[PDB]
Amino acid sequence: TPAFNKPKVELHVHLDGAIKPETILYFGKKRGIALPADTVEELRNIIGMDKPLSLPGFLAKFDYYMPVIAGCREAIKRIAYEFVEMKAKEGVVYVEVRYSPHLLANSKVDPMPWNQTEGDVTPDDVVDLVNQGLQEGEQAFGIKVRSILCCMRHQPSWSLEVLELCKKYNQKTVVAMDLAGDETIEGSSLFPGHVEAYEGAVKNGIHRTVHAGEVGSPEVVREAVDILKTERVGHGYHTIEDEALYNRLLKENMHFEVCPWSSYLTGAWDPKTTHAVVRFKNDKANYSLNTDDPLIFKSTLDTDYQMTKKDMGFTEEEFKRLNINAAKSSFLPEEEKKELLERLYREYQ
Repeated sequence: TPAFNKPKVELHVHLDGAIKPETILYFGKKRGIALPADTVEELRNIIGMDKPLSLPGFLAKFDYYMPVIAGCREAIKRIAYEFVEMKAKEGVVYVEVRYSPHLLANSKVDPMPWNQTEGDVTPDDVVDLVNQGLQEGEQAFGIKVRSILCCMRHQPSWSLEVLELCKKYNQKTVVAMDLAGDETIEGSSLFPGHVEAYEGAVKNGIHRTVHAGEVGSPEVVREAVDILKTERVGHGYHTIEDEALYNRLLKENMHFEVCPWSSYLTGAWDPKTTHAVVRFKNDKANYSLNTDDPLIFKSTLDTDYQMTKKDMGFTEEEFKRLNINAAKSSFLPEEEKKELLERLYREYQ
């Protein structure tokens, strides 16, 4: 019995953290690349988490399977296709899915991720391949899907390139740039490559989101906002530890991309305290609900809606409010955005 059985908008979910175990197993066998398990079940149970870990334990889960997807054209297009399939079944009508094109390439990329052999798949290739899969997904499942390209905190040397890729594939299907990875890499918001890329983004009207305040202090949110010029903050739970900053962002109508279930398993929320999102609901904050990494968190959007309903008092009305807010905060050009709001309102009747 699903918590919100109506159209939803998702703004924060990683393609490489939302792949079917079956597809991972398939490509592991086909390529003859090692996996940590040999059946869907056990794969799902070693890759997945049912208990909170630390951030290093969380990120480590990717090492398990990334090697079988990365460098593989067929897999890249396929996981993007299958991404749309999964979400359409979740009752999502618009979603922005994000990934690092560099992390799936095996050519013209340095350092070489996952220790791959030089192949022929460039980070440009990657974007194209995800575009094709998502576009095919749309044609097949009938929901709207856009992509966001992630800068990686530890790798500021890839950032200007991520910006070129958002420019080259603008709206087809790239709508924005993100900054993801290890948030506690001290002073990393200020690495010249990220700073320069975000400045390049502001100048070219390339939309901007920034992972901040998931585990970082509110300072890291402040940097995202005042230095990187972000339009949305990924996570941002810790923003409320700074009354002034928080209240500033409320008034500017900052968007917080909230991942309830995720925040629990990454240990980014201490379960013994009120979730930050409860404060967001009570303050009429602008935020969305997101699965983040459904493969690793063994979840779908419902997990998150179920969570906030059973545990945080969320009502049909608030679910409605927040998806309308997510629509308005989406990175869709003005006309498509009006169409989305138009469809939500008709379907919330």
